[PDB]
Amino acid sequence: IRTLLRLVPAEKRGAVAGYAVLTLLSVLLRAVGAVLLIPLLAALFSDTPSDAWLWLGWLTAVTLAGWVTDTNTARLGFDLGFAVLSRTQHDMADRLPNVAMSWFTPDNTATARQAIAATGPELAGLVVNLLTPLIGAALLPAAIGVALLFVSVPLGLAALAGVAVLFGALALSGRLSRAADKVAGETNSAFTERIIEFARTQQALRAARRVEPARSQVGSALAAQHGAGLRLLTMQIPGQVLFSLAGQVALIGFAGMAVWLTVRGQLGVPEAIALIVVLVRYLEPFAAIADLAPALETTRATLNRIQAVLDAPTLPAGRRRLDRTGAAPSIEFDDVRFSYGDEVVLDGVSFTLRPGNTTAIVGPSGSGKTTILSLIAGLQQPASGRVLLDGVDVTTLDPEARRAAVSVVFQHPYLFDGTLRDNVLVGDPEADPDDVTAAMRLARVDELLDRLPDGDATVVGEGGTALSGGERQRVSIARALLKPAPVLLVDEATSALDNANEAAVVDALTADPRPRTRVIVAHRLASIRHADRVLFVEAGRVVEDGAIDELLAAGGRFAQFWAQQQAASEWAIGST
Amino acid sequence: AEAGSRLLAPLKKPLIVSGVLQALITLIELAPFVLLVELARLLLGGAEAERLWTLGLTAVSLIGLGAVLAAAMTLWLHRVDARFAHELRGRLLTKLSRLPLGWFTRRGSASTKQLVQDDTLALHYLITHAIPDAVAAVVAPVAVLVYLFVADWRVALVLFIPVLVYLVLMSVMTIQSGSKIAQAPRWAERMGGEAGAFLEGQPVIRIFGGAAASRFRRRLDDYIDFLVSWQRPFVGKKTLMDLVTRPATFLWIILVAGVPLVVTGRMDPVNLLPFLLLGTTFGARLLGIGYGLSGIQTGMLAARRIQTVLDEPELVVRDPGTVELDRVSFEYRPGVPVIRDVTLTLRPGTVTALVGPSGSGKSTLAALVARFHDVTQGAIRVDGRDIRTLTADELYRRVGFVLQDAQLVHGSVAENIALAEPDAGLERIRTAARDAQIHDRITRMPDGYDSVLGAGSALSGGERQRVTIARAILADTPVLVLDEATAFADPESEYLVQQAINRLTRDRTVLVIAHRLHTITHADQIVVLDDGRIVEVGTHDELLAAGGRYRGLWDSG
Ligand SMILES: [Zn+2]
Repeated sequence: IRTLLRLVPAEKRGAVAGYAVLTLLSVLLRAVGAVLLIPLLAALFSDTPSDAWLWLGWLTAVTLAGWVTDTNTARLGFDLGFAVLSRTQHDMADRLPNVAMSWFTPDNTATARQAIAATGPELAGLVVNLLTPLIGAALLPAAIGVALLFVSVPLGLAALAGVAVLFGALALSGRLSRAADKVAGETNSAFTERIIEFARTQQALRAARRVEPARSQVGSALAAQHGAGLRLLTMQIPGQVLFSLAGQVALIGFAGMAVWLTVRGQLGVPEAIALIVVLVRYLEPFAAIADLAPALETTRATLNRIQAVLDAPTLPAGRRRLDRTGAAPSIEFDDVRFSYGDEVVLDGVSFTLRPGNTTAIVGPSGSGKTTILSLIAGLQQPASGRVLLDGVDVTTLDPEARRAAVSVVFQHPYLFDGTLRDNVLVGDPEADPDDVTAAMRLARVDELLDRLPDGDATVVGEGGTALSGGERQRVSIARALLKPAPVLLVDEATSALDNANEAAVVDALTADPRPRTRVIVAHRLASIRHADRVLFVEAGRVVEDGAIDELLAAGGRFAQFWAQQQAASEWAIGST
Repeated sequence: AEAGSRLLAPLKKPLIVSGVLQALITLIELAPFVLLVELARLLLGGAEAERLWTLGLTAVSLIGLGAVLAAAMTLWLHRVDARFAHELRGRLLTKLSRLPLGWFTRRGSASTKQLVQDDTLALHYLITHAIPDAVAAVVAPVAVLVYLFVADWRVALVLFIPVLVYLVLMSVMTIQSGSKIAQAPRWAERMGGEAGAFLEGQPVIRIFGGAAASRFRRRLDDYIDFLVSWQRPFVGKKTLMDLVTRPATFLWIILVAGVPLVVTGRMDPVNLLPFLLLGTTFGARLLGIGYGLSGIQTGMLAARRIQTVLDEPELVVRDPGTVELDRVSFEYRPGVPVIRDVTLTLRPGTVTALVGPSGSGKSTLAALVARFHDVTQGAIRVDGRDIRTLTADELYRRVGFVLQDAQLVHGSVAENIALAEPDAGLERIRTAARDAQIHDRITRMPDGYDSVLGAGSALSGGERQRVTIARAILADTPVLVLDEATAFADPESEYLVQQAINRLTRDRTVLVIAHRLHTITHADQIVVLDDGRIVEVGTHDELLAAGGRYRGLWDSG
C-alpha cells in the first residue's frame, strides 16, 4: 500500500518533509476552525450576538492561514507529482531491459504495458488529488478530537475515542462493498463462461451440425443457473447504505446526548447548538473518505502494477570477459536442465560444439530447440548445470561481453519504424559502408533493394513499405551477419512460401567469411545439409549426436526424420 | 446513438421507479439535518422535554425508514436486473447461433469476450448502481439548494460566489488549453503503442541493443515533458480553484455573511443553522454530479455495443458435389468490393486450386464457398441449389471445410473426432483417426480416446489440426474447402498433416487455397486471382504455356 515512499527520488525528500509538515499544519488549522464554532455560535445564539465579532475574527485569522498552508501544500503536491512521474517512468524503463525473459508472461507483459502507458497523467496529480484530500479527511476528525480537549477534557476524550468506532464502521462498509462487487463479477463471469465457449468453438459446432443441440444445452444450463441464482436473493443492506445509516445514527445519537445534557442543565442551549454544529463538522470528513473509495482503489491498483514491474527478477552480473581475439568459441553443455513449468523442456542435456563447426538442432520438441539457443544466448539461465564458452560461464559473464558474444536470428524479424538501413545497422552501427554492403549481399538484401523503389533508404516496418515475411527475415539475417559476434544463433520460423530466404540462410551459414561457431535450429533440408554435426533433441534430451552421413548410415531416428522431411518437400495434392 | 437507449427500452418503468425511490431515499437521508434545525428552533423556544423526545422518535423512525427503503430498493432492483440480464444473455446466445461464421473471425476472441462478459457486467452496474447513484447525486444538491433558499436567500446567494469563481476559473483554463486537451488522448495512445513495441522488442534490445531502447526512452521523455508543459502553468489557477470549493472557505463565507445579518437583526439566528449544517459541503456535492453522470455514460457505451451486435445482419434462408460460382461478387463494407464477378465450376472429383499474391482475396472467395459470408451479388450453388436456400444443418453436410485455426470442442477425443456423427462406433472413430495419422499420439495419451480436450491440452497445434482433419474425414462431406496454411502451420509435424490431408482429399471436390505453387502442379484446375477477379484458368502446364501472370508467380516460387 505504502509503496509511494520509495517512488519519490532522493532529491525531493526535503520537499516531502515540508509537504508532510504543512499538511499537518493544514489539518490543525482546519480543526481549530471547526472547534472555533463553539464560542462563536455560543455567543451568536445568546442574548448578545455582538460578542461574536471576536471569535469571527479568530476564525477568519485561522482562515487565510489555511489558504496559505493549503496553497503551499498544493504547490508541493504538483511538484512532487511531476517528480514522481518522471522518476518512476525512468526507473521502470531502466529496470525492464535487465529483467529475465522468463518473467515476460503475457499477463506480466500486459501489466507492464499498462504501467508504462496508463500511469502517465495519474502520477502527475496523484499526490494532489488523492494523498492530500485523503490525509486531510483522515486526520481532521482526530484533530478535532484533540482540539476539543482544550474546550473540555471529557468531551475531547469522547470525541477522540469515537473516531476508532467510525473508522471501523467505514472499514466494514468498504469490506462489504468490495465483497459484493467481487461476488457480482464472479457470478456474471460464471454465467457467461458457457456462452464464451459456445462462441469460441462456433465453427466446429456449426460445421458438425451440432449448433442446435449445443445451443439448447447452453440455454438449459443458463436457465438452471438463473433459477438457482434468483432463488438465493435475500434482504441485505449494501455497504454504502450501511455506512450512511451508521453516520445518521451517530449524528442523531450524539445530538440526543447533547439534548439530554442540556435538559439536565449541564450545557446551555447555545452551547448545545454549537456542539451540534461541531458534531456535523466532525462527521463530515468520513463522508469525504468514503467518497475517495474508487479513486483510492484505482491508485492502489496502479501502484500495485508499478511495484510488480519494479520487483521483477533481475539477472545477475559478473566481472570476467571473453578473449578479445574474437575466434570461434567452443560451446559446452553439462547437466543442463530447464523447464517452463510443470513440463520439463530440458532433462540433463549435455554436449560440446567444436569451435567454428556448424551445429544443427532438430527434433519434434519445438520448445527445446529454441530453449537451447536461448540458453546459449544468455536470455534464460538454466535451472541446473552450466553453459560454457571457452571455459567462461555465461552466468558469470560480463553483460557487455555477453551482448558482444552472441548474434541471433530470431523467429520473428523484430523490426521497427525506420529505414531499412537503420534496421540493418542496429546490429553494428559502427560498421563501415563496405561491411554493411557485404552483409546485405550475404543476406540477399540487394535483390530486395532492387525490388524496392528507394533502395536501402526506404522506410520499412510500421510505415512506408510493408515488407513481407520473406523480406523481413532477410533483413534480420542481415542484422545478424553485420554484427561481428564470435557466435551466431539461427532460429528458422520462416513462412514456407519464400524462395530466396533459404538461399540467404545457406549463404549466411556457409559463405560467411567470419570464423564463428554457428548453432542453427532448422526444419528445412537445405539449411541442415551443410551442417557439420547434428543434435537430435527429443523429449527434452539428446537422442542422437553425430555427422550427417554417420547418422544416415546408422539408420536411427535422424534417418527417419530425413526421409519424412524429404517426402514433405515434394508434397503435391492429389498425387502419391 | 439510439441503440443504447433502445436496448434499455423494456426497463423504462423499473428504472423510473428506481429513480423515484432513490430521490425519496436521498431526501430522507437529508431529513435529520432539517430535524436538527427544528430541534434548535424548539430548544431556543424552551419546549418541554416531551416534544424533544417526540422529535427524536421521528428522527429515528426516518432513519429506519430510509434504511429499509434503501435495502428494499436494492433487492428489487437487483432482482429486476437479474431477470433482464438473463433475458439479454438468452438473446445473445440465440444471436451468436445465427450470425455468419465470418463475423467471429474478424472480431476475434478478445472482442467476443468483451461483448459477452465485460459489457454485460457494465450493464449490470448501469442498471443497479450507476442510475441510482446518479439520481442521488442530482437530487441531493438540488434539494439542498431549495432548502437553503427557503431558509434564507441572502445567505444562499453568497454560496454561489465560490461556485461562480470555480466555473470562471475552469472556463479560463479550458479555453487556454484547447488543442492540448484534444492532443492528450492521441499522445496517450501513441505512448501505449510505443510501450507495446518496446516490450515486444526485448530480445533485440538484449542481444543487439542500440537505438531500440533510445527510441522508447526519447518518446517517453517527450510525453512526460509534454504533460509537464501542459499542466505546470495551471498550478496557479488550479490551486485557487481547489481552495475556492474547500469546505473551510464555504464555512467562512457563510459565517461572514450571516454574523453581520444576525448582529444587525436582519435574520433570525436559527435561519443560519441550515447553512452551517448543509451549506458547508455544498460545493463538494456540486462537484460530485460529474462522477455521478460518468457512470451512466460508461454503462451506455456497453449497452450501445451489445445492441450494435444484436442488430448485426444474420444469415438469410430464402426460398455429387458440383459447385457453380455464378457471377459472384462480395464487399466487406458497402462500396469496397473484394471479389468482382468471378465465375467457376468446381466439377466432381476435381481438386480445384486457388492461387494468387498476398491480399488477392483468394481466402475470401474460399470462405464464401463455405458461406462464411453471404455473397452480395450473384449466387453460389452446390448441386444446383443456392447456398442461401440451404439451412446450416443441410449445408454443412454438403460443404465441409478445414481452414486455419482449427477449434476443438471441450470433451473426450472420441467426441471431438465423432462430433459430426456421435453415434459412430469406436472402431469407426479409430479408423478415422488412423486415416488422419493421429492414432499413434492418441494411443500415447494416458486415457487414450477418453482424454479430455478443450482450450488447453497437451496436444500441439499440428496434432489438434490432425484431430480436426480426423473429424472432417469422419464427417465425409462431398465438397471440401481446404486451406493449405494448415499444412505448414506446424513445421515440426508437416509430413503427418500432409498425409492426413492427402487421405482426406480422396474423391471430393476440393478447393485448395494455394500458398505454395509446387504443391498445386498436379491440381485439376488452377485459378489465378490477381486483384479480386479471375485472370487465368487452366491446368498447370496450360498456364505455363500461356506465359502470362502465372509465369511470374511460378518463377518466384
Ligand atoms: Zn449489483
